[PDB]
Amino acid sequence: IQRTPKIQVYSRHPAENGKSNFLNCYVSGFHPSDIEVDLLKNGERIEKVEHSDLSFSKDWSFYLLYYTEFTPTEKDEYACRVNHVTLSQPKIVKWDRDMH
Amino acid sequence: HKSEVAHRFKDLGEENFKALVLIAFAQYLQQCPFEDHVKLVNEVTEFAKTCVADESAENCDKSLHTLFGDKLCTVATLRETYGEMADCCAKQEPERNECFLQHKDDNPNLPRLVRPEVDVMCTAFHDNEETFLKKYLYEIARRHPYFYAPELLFFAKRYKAAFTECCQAADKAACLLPKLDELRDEGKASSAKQRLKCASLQKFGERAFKAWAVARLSQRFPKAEFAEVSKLVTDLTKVHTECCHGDLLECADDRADLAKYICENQDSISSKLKECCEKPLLEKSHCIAEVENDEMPADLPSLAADFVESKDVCKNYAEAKDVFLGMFLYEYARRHPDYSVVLLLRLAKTYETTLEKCCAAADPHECYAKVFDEFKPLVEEPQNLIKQNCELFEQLGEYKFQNALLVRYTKKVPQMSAPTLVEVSRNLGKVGSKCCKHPEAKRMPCAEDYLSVVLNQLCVLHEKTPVSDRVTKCCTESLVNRRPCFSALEVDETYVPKEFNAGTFTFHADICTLSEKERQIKKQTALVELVKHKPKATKEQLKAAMDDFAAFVEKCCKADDKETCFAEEGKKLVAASQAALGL
Amino acid sequence: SHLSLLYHLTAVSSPAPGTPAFWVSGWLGPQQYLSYNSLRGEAEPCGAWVWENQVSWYWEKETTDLRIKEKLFLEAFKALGGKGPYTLQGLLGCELGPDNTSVPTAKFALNGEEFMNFDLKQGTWGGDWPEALAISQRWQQQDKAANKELTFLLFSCPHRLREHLERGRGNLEWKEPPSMRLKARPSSPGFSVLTCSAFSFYPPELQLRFLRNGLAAGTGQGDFGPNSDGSFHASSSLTVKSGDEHHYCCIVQHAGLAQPLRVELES
Repeated sequence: IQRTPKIQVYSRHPAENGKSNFLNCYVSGFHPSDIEVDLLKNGERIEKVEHSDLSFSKDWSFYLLYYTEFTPTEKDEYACRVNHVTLSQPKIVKWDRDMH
Repeated sequence: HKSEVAHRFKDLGEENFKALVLIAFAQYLQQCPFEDHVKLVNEVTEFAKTCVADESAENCDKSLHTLFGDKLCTVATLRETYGEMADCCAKQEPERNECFLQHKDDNPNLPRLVRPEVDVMCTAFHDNEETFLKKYLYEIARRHPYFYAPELLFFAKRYKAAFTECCQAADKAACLLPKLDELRDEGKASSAKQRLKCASLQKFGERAFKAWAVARLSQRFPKAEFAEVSKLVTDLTKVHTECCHGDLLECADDRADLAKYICENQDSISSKLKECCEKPLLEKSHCIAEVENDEMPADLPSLAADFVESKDVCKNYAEAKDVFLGMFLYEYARRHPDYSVVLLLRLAKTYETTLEKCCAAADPHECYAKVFDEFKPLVEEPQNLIKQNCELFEQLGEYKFQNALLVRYTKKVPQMSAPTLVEVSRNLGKVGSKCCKHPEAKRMPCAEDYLSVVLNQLCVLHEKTPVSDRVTKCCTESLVNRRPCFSALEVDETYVPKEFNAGTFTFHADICTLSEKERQIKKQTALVELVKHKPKATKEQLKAAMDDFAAFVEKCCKADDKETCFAEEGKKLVAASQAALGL
Repeated sequence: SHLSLLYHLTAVSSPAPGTPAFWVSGWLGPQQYLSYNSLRGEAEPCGAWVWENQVSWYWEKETTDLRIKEKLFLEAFKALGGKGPYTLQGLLGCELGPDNTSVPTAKFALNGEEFMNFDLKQGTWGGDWPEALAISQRWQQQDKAANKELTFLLFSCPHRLREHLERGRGNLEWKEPPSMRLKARPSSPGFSVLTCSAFSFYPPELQLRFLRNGLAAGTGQGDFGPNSDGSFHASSSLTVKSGDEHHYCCIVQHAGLAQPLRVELES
């Protein structure tokens, strides 16, 4: 079977301008497990990202947490970009600063 | 005898019979509760009594392992509780017995033994003396599944005597706790030595064990002729083969016959035995095993005459190679009672290797004329090792000495887990207080002897769940070269280091509440983890990173929001640790 | 409620180079305690479980058992041929119960669909597809495989689970209350969206609700996800009319709070 990823973007702690923090890109509910995830700062790929182990839910769909250390500022825009066999083109979700 | 169970019950008496059967059950089925074992033991013993009354009665002819295995498998078929022991119960003898022996757990995960208050112990003793002593046998036996069973009977007799006397004393704890502490220490030593005897016999064979026994008895009985040593060694090999195979009733019976043989032949063995041989049975056997060495013959020739110079050296060797090497070990050992036996065995192995090569050669006498020179380095390497380690020990003290050995063994065996490495380093570090305090001259024999049992304990556990090929090689190649083999291990460059990540140091607030023996294990665990991130790290790099760790802990355990401090500071410690290690 | 030790196993028939053909994550309830993959070949503790006061050979035993499962999972692809790619997953584990009981789980899925289980009463793998038949036979025909699975599920899993309850109580009873924020932004003309956000909390059970005038205004639409350390994030959003934002507050229930906490809009 094939399953399309869900993508959420949120910070680990409440963001404050100029304060170090972590930004998460949580990708879930997908199958097969091959997946490509980049975190972006003003449209540019962030190198220093890590991820938790690829794991899976009771319905056997996979999930994956990507995250990166970041220091948000008023002007900076962050995003998560995901490609998967189920998608025509990469899907970009923007960090919404806790305002959905 | 048409009934082995009747034979052993008769030879041993009911009290020792029942105690040995309880030991046997507790050692085979270590997770089984005390009350279940007492029930089975009592059933077995009543049955035994019907065979004594009538050796022809039903099932009285069956083998001990058939009877005892059958009893155990009334409860051990439950895989939920007994694991693979349920598969042993699927087999028949003799396969069943070997399967139980393979599954004896050298690392049972059993509750620490916390002594109750003396008044409480004395009340339990008084309220039900037999049950109290059975619990003692059961708890020791199940934690030490190779404890030498007939000696455990004597521990129990001393344990009973300590309670009998001290529970009626004015200061009960000051009479009792010293006695219990001496027995506990003696028991740990006895257990470790027996585990190595059983490993030698089971993994290396009777020749290896006999070499050990010849050397050791020759030190203790240097005036005995070689033929008498050889006879005692044959006797003693059967006793320990039987105990290590789970044949505990036979082991105890044969040990009693050996003690009587010795006491009836003192003039052929040693002049130090008179008092031992006047004690009752268990004290007698114990006393014989501990007695001091006889004085060696006043004027012994050099070994050169018979093993170097004589013209028939290769002649005698080739017609009875192990007898000739045995006499070499007997002659060398009786002249050197202060040597460690394992070193003596390395000398005999070197000698053997030299005769194997040279007696094929053109002129043997010239090929092996300097063989005794090869012994000088074999003595020197161990002495330098223990000198270095005792200096380090006296500079560093106990905890930091352990930490240095922890780093050394993580570098050697990074495939082991932190808990394993911590425990290995703790056991190795006790060599510090056990041996470095002795006179200079006794330090190296003490250490070779103690390290042999520590490494063997590591080896018997590694064999069941192996993780380093280098450990497997050191454990299986040759028993007598184990300690040098482990010493030679350099940092393992095949180990792929752990990578640092944002979660490498993830802690919760629970660590701020611990006893700093608990905090010590956290620090030790951290030291293992740092080495695993850079196996070649230096002492200075490690000290810098551990100082960071300690400041991180102090910072966050004072904080108003502790979990948040730990979330925010963990990744900072990761960055500082990487730098400290040079990445 | 009920504590579970569950292993999530995955194998793929055509891994990208330098990615593992087989990998395992082990979970104590919602916490990942264990990681294993076929490139490194050792089981390792995760997170705070690195510091667990654990016994010697615990981890070496986890490693030993998972190497055996690795080999089985990769053999399964040989018993299929077909063409692929294949993904084979297994959920293996234990859950503790009333009178000192343990209830095991042993399910497998192929290309995302459950297709096989291990029957503990029979000691066999089975399922009804042809792929289940092929794989279950290949494993059944492997000397001692079914026997080790019986021990893994009926004995080792519950004993591991009980070990961690004893020795890892600090980790299992961790409590971290959420840090809370309530924010608004315009949506369509005439509407605003109110978002109540819960940051970095443990355990994962948490309820968010909106109030007005002291009375239920609605749950809003919620979402939920992990942070890297096994704490969690949650938010819920409610659509309200423009100009009404300040009439609403958010209430959060969580085990880390002595009582429900009311959360007010920030400007």
